[PDB]
Amino acid sequence: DMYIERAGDITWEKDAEVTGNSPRLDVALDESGDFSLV
Amino acid sequence: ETTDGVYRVMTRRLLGSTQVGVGVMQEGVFHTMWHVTKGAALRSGEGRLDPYWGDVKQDLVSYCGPWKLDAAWDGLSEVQLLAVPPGERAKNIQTLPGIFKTKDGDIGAVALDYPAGTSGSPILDKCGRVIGLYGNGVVIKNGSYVSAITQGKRE
Ligand SMILES: O=C(NCC1CCOCC1)[C@H](Nc1ccc2c(c1)CNC2)c1cc(Cl)cc2[nH]ncc12
Repeated sequence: DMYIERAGDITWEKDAEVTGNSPRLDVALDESGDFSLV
Repeated sequence: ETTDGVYRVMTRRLLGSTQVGVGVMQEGVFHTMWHVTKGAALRSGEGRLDPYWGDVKQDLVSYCGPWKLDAAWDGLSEVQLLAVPPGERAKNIQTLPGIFKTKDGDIGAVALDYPAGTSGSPILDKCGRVIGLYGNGVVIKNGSYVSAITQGKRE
């Protein structure tokens, strides 16, 4: 059986770790909800 | 517990207590990714959550009521992933999304590498609104994971 525990509030925190890139990818979504690169 | 906020999705079927995913409780409705729960009922303390809506292709599922998240990424602003990693405290990571160009239109993409058990973590806009859920995406050349910004439809 599965269960849930609270992890926190949903708010935007100022001065948070700013990391990550913005790639532009060509992808395909199949019938099983799976993405794959084109 | 029907309290608004982000939640951990846990299981006791595997070794010890394993985190399989994450979800959002808003307006008495629990939202997560289909691949996390497979549509199975959830336990919330003494209480229980039954599924209400789901779609394998959209990889989404809502519990106790219809999908409630209607905010969308504006295509310009930086967003924040509220990542809840297994065994770790919830953490806000600010990023500028990329794009998933598909045959049916474009959708935002967050390029943040996190363990599988973090699938279902909300992506937020500057007003603190949930614009989508992280955890359905693809692995690219350098082995880095790029998730889509998965959002459902609100009636
Ligand atoms: O988005 C994902 N991509 C993996 C493949 C899942 C199926 O083929 C294409 C990519 C992972 N979740 C997932 C697992 C099964 C299914 C779905 C999504 C939706 N369909 C079924 C995941 C999510 C996260 Cl947060 C960190 C991760 N690291 N490695 C994997 C992975």
